[PDB]
Amino acid sequence: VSVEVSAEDLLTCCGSMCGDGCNGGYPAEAWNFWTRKGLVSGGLYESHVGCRPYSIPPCEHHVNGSRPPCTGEGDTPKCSKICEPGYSPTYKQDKHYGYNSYSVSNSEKDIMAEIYKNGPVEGAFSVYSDFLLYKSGVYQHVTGEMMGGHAIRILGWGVENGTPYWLVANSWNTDWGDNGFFKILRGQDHCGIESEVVAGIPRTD
Amino acid sequence: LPASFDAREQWPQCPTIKEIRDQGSCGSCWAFGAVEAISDRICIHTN
Repeated sequence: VSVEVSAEDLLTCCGSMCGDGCNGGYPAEAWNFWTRKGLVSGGLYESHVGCRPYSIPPCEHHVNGSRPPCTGEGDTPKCSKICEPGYSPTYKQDKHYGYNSYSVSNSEKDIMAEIYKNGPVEGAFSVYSDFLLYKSGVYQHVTGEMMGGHAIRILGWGVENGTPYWLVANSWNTDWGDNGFFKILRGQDHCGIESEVVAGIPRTD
Repeated sequence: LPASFDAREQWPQCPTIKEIRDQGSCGSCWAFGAVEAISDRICIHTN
């Protein structure tokens, strides 16, 4: 048994506590929303899966592809505390909450331990122009200019071509990168990947 | 700890761990990192 937890719901309903919608936020505040308010289900765009599916359509991020190009940002849709037609039960009763939420030390051993023990985390790293060209292998930043932080999902580690890496999921769809996943250098706090990691534990019954 | 780890392996009963989403043309990545890890952990920790 498994749930796709709604990005729509957290994007649109957290409010200023999480930052500014489609113009950026605070992932530690996002894990504290879930612990306080909870998060309902909701799928991928047009999926009609869950309470609140994601309403911003896909596009090509920096790749060629069939979809429309991505625009800067857009309009954060709004918080509707109701599910879609056809979904049952009610929004309130589709909430899932977290027991708790925490920072994980800037220590690859600590971060290997959290994942290992408890499953994937959220981190964030600085993106530089050379990133966007990521097709495969282990990512190491050589050139480019700085473009801000990118919050990701880190789901493992390994060694490739002698390079210790982190295995990360991006949100740029399946056609960017390594099928939308990537590897970035481990153990050096490369591009800040080890400094901004947060997680928490589900609340059970 | 092992020298390599892949959550997709360890927990192949939790489909979400292998799912890649789309943030579209919106700087929503903060929410994405969060809900995707949260979806994982709901199944990993599920009695």
